[PDB]
Amino acid sequence: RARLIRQVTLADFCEPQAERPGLVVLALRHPADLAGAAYAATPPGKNHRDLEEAWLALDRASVVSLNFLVAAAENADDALRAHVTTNYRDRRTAARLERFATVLRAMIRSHVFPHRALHVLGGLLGHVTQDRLASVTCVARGDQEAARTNDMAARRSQVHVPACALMDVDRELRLGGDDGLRFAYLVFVYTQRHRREALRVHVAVSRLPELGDALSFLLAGTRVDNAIHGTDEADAPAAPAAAAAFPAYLFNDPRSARCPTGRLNTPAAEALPVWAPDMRGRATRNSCMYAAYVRLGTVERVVRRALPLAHMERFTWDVGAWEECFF
Amino acid sequence: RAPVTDMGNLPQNLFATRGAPPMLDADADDYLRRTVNAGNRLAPVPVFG
Amino acid sequence: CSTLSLVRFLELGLSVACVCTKFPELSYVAEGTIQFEVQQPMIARDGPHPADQPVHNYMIKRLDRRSLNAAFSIAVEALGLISGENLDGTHISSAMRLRAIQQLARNVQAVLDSFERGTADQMLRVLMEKAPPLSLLAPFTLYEGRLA
Amino acid sequence: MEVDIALPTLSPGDLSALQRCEGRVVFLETLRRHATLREVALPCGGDVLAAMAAYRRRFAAVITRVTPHRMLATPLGVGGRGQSLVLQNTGPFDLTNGDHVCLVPPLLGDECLRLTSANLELRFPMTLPLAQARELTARVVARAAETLRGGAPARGADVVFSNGRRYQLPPPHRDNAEAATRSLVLNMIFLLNEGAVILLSLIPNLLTLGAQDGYANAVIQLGSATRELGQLVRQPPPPLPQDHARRFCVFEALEAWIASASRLGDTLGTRPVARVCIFDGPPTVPPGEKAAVVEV
Amino acid sequence: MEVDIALPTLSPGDLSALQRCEGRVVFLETLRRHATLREVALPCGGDVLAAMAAYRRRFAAVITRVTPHRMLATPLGVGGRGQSLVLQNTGPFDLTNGDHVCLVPPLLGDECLRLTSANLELRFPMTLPLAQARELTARVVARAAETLQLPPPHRDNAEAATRSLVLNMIFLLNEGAVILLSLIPNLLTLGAQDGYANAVIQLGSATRELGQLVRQPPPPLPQDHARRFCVFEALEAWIASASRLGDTLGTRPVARVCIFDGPPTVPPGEKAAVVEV
Amino acid sequence: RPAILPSGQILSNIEVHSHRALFDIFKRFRSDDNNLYGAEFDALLGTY
Amino acid sequence: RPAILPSGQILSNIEVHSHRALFDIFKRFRSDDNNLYGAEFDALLGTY
Amino acid sequence: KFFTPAEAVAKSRGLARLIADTGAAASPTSNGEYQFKRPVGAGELVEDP
Repeated sequence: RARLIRQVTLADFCEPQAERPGLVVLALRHPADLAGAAYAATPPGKNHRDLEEAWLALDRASVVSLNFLVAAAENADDALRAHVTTNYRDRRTAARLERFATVLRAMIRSHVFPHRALHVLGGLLGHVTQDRLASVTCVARGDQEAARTNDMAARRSQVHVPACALMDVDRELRLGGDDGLRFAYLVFVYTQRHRREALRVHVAVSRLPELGDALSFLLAGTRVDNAIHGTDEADAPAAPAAAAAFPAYLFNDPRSARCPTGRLNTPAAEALPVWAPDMRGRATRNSCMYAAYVRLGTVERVVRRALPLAHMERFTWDVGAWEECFF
Repeated sequence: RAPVTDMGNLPQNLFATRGAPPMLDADADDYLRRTVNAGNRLAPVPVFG
Repeated sequence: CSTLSLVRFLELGLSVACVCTKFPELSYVAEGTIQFEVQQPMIARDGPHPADQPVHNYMIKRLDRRSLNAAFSIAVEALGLISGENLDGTHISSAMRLRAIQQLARNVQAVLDSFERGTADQMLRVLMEKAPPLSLLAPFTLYEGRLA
Repeated sequence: MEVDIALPTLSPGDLSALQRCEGRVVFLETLRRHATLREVALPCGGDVLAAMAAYRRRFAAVITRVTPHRMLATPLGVGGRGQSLVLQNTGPFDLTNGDHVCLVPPLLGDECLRLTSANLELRFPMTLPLAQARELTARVVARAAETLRGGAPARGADVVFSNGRRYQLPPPHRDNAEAATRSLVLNMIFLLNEGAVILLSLIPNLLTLGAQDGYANAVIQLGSATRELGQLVRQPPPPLPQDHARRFCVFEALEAWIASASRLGDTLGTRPVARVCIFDGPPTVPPGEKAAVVEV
Repeated sequence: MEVDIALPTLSPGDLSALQRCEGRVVFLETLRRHATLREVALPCGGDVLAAMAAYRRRFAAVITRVTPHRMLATPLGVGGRGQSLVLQNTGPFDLTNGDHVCLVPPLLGDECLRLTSANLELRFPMTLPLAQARELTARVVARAAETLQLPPPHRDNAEAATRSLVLNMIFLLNEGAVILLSLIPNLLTLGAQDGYANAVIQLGSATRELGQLVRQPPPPLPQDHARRFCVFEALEAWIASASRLGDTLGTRPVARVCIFDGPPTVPPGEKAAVVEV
Repeated sequence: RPAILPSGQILSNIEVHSHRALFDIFKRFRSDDNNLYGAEFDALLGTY
Repeated sequence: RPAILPSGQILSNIEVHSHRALFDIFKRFRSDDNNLYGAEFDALLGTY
Repeated sequence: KFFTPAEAVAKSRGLARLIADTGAAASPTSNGEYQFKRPVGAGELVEDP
């Protein structure tokens, strides 16, 4: 059998009566520490309190359904926007979606990436709701349909993913392979251009155990235009001094100036060559971050069928750790 | 039964709110906040959010 | 050691408030409804006022669903004694088995009784949610048929 | 696969203290159905690097119920279907629902049972969520490093948040933080510097490219296909005859660096050992209080 | 799940040799329930670097039974972490209890159950403990970096290894990393008053050769040295990288050895229980 | 909620997936889908 | 440690957590804790 | 609740509805040491003519 999680929370982001069971839910970090870590994490030149403001503009609430998050990104098919807007019961919902979009766009600008703010839980199956207070329940290991929903029309369930975001890889990369058991990865796509940036979401399945080079080639344009426009707003100095050239000719020189060990002080250390490695404004790793992914589980089949959707087949929940994709 | 609430006095303090444009001179606003919070109850606690 | 006073709902005086029926298929039922039809009387008033015809109306009502839940645990090394996987073919372990069985029995009698006070509380909870205050009802039923 | 530990009877009073640690983890040696308490013991004042390296050659196991006769443990590595189990959180800050825990030695000020009747000590490693641990290690190391160069000894920003409350990161001199962590900061800073030096020696003109148009272009070309700007690594000068007292073969140094870096990266944990799946309880477990967990 | 490998008709000269391969691992490509033997097969030995790069792109499988018609298998890790199975060791160093094992392509070749009737050959990878597999990968990748019991590289894929290595190294250089780079002499002087401090530094250290040859000036204060602090960020980045540098060149440790009764150390050529990770 | 008892048998034996044009809705499950079992219903409970 | 055969029943129930002051030791566990089922004794085997 | 007509915007199906609304309203105030806006989750019953 499978193991479950129950987390009482607010009905703002995931609204378990509006959707039917079988869709992945995410856990949202407490925003206080995000706002704090920004103060030290936003790069030079940029704003260092804009995430504070972006959060304050959206006023515990802990979960967020992927069905909701995918809408508040660049990539989305407007049918799903219309569904989320007109099918969610809740007041003021479209405004909240707009504010959440602004929040995530601030998150990437402040170099505190949302993948460090959204751990992933399993697919919800049950809920009891008071007035604007819910208690969702999702699987955590094992296969989905080992559960037992209190619908009584369909005791078991499946896993539903918005087909607008599901990006297949193998048939995409043309591996010539034959569909057997394939993994499932939820991937994020960052893009960094100051005041003009966005986030793209996808759900990727393939046989590839190690994404790496696969995404590095899949998202080539993103990495390209992100490495060059990413260092912007950082004052780089003038042309680098010739002293910056780290001297290599001097390693296996038999005759060269040398220093007795333990005497880097005032005594005759002057004749040593000077070398000033000075790196101020070049592309750091967080500057070239473009994607992040995390393993979800294993899958048999994907069929498309209805608002467009994508029913999984024998999903086995096995959540992994996050991963960076910068090189 | 006996009133579950007190019936005494507790003046509200609006400096625990938002939505008001602060005055131009920052010294004036800091002086107003430092004089209104002169032992007045409940208004500030300097912890964010 | 203390005993536990049981309470039977229908033994109380409150039971006359609600008619209760067992319905072992309620989990299957979606939105269920009950109907109403009523025929008001009329008097043939003499005069220029248009003599009103006998009025008819048709009214229904929608069910509301609630639940009740209580939970009780059991000890891990008590499980090995109830089942026997941790039982030894000795003379002590029988005493521990008797003690664990007694504990589980007392506990389950406690919880299985809680559903009586549960309903006796739910009845007051719902009966208090509809009843308007008498101050605002005694004169209202005195101005009937005139609120036009 | 549940092991029991013989317990050399100590005393009253102390046995209560041993009963209080009914949730922590202990590192066995081999999977045998018997073991003596003298075996699972470490001098609670010890080197953090060596302890973190030894945590790999052992098996984790949590202390279930204890009795004056013996105490029962349950290993975490091997297992059937990954059954549930209870765990006493003992880190400095709480851990939420639905995340991964990691086992690190008591990096900050230490707590250790002192069983004065049996004359042995115990160390119970901290239980940290993944990212917070990977960042706390860097925090303590960076503070020690800033201290090393005798610069500004304080910046008022050695603090870590977790679910609102601000944590203080106790002062780094309490038990032996100036001695039981020196090994770690040395072994990390040194390797970092060595990697940087090797890279710069293989590509001498890296830091003399365009401040914004050359370095970025080189990195993007390197990440992309095989252009590589020719042998971007210029041919290093030819070495000495390996008896001259100043021989330096760069490639063997790169080899040693790869090996040492891999080894250091593996002896740091950061591979989850469990995952909190609490259910029917307060969704946020504070320090010192037990929390339902399923092994990974 | 139990992968089923079907067999063609075999001569008794090699069926009995295949029977002896009851605890070795093979590499499928897709996880269908059925698969023919011809599919799961690798060419004769060549380019240990390329092969080691190929093990990453496929998930392993260990075999258990060999019948005159049918040969079972078990997909190593796709959803399980405690499926205790047995696999025999074929690496030179004897692996002891406690430590993990990693799959490494074979050296010198010569390990090929060359089947003539079926006209194919298999190369089962050897199994080494982690501590030595890391070192072997280090040696091979360094040798590949040299070309701008030992087979020579091929200059077509060695560049890919060099690329991965140089990327993982380049992204260590940070405006905080220079601050650390500034105290090399302050580190050497510390590696003199004590013994352990000197012990942690190697002999051909490739840094002591620098701290005694070049002086560097005080570092330039970075932009906004009041709001943020850089050394912490550089160190966190380096931890994140080094935690995943070993696998990106070799292969993650696939299983750890646990034995309940037998003698601790198991010699080469002898089966030993295991649990996967 | 499929049919309970059929009225008349069928005689033609033909691949049906290739002929989905003639039909209005057409659903093919693989083998013993766990969905065709649960039965929910609506109800009216007494009339006054 | 717990009792085996109760002697006298209690006629009147009351909230116990209110009147902690009347009692000298006080232990209130949620439901079926782990200590109750420990039968671990110790005694001298022989004397001489 | 004296200057906000958004509640009065809600039409009255009949005087009986407004009657029934009294005596069953939800409490807007908290139950702490002060009178704070209450977290809308828990709620409770309160009458106010």
